[PDB]
Amino acid sequence: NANLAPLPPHVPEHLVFDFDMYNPSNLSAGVQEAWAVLQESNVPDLVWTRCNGGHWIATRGQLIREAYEDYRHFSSECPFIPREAGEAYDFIPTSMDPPEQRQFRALANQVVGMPVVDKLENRIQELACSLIESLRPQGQCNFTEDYAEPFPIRIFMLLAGLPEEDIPHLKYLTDQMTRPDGSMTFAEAKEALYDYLIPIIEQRRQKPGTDAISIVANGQVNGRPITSDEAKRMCGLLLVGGLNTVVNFLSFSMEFLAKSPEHRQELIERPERIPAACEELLRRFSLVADGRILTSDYEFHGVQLKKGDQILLPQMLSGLDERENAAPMHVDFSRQKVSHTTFGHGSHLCLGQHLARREIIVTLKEWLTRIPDFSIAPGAQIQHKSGIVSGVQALPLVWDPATTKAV
Ligand code: HEM
Ligand SMILES: CC1(C)[C@@H]2CC[C@@]1(C)C(=O)C2
Ligand SMILES: [K+]
Ligand SMILES: [K+]
Repeated sequence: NANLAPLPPHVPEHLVFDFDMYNPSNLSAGVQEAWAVLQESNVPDLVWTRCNGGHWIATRGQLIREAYEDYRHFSSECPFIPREAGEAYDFIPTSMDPPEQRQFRALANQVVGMPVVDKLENRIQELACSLIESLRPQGQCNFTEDYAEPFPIRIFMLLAGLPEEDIPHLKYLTDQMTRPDGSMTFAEAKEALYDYLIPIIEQRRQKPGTDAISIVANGQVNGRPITSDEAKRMCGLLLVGGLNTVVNFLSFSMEFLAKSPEHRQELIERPERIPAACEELLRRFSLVADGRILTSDYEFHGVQLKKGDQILLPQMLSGLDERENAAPMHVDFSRQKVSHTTFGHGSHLCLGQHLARREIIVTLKEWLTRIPDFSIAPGAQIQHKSGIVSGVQALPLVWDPATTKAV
């Protein structure tokens, strides 16, 4: 096939597995299911795909975790596939490895961490309730556009102090960086995101507000003032994380709940399990997959990796690995040890995970409280899209208003 890059001389031909992270062959079975083909009986722990320019792929949690811990060998400098995207990628602190990464990560943690999450509580609460109540009597909705997107995105735009009317443009840009439809390269999308931020950053460095952008823009990096460029590279990252992650995860979770009344009933009858349900769904419907670049030749698990080689370390796969969780594809809200790397692993552990869990848990209880019974619109063939961050194309839900209830 013309879509396969010539196998480099150092890569064993028996380790070739032409997986396409942007269009996996088994996609129709579900995106997680599609990626899980990498964990079928005769697939090695580490394979090489000739797709998207050619790159390694760690298929088991053990290797994924090990690689994310070894930043000296596996650098975040070029974290995205294809290589061109990885090279243009300069977001802070994600494109940096410790020790340099730390001073910036600390600043980022200050704008989206637990303390700020605690502060957004009521607003997150209020927004969830207002959106769901308005949908309730209608007995129908396009979940992705009617909740998954507006709920977490409006919260983020609130935190960032940006007008909601800017969401369409920003959402399109961040979409192109994770699930490219082809109308824009990662570099072009990045250039546009930065173009958007530049004047906003300059404005808030002059007239500081209390929003996340102002805090970053006027912040300090281990004692010294952050620069305009640094603030741009950090804010750009925050925007990408805030407009694509929780948005897509909510859809995977709700699609599942819509197709399984028994689980819904479990959460209805016993709402104290929602948090545990949240973690299990985070494991089962994990959706992120970025990676690293080899800093030098290095033998990893019996495989000769060469400097410059890119290796995809799918955060999504660790928790689906049967060597981490028995019956991985089964959703068990009572699962004893929910093992996963959904929020990453190592020095780059998701800073917005606390905000994400809050948004997910609030969604689960507030939705189930008002719309206990709902299903996927009859005949609907739900479609997933694969990428750095996988998602659900559309999720038409239906329900009988009579079975609902105001709160
Ligand atoms: C379902 C929700 C989310 C998932 C699954 C998720 C997942 C991840 C993953 C896997 C990484 C590590 C990437 C790497 O190691 O290269 C990461 C990093 C990060 N996430 Fe999230 N994330 C979520 C929500 C959020 C939200 C809402 C924000 C808020 C803006 C956010 C902010 C960040 C930041 C700033 C980093 C970079 C930290 C660093 O590089 O040191 N995330 N996230
Ligand atoms: C892989 C990610 C989820 C993480 C936050 C946004 C994202 C797409 C990045 O570029 C780093
Ligand atoms: K070879
Ligand atoms: K780079």
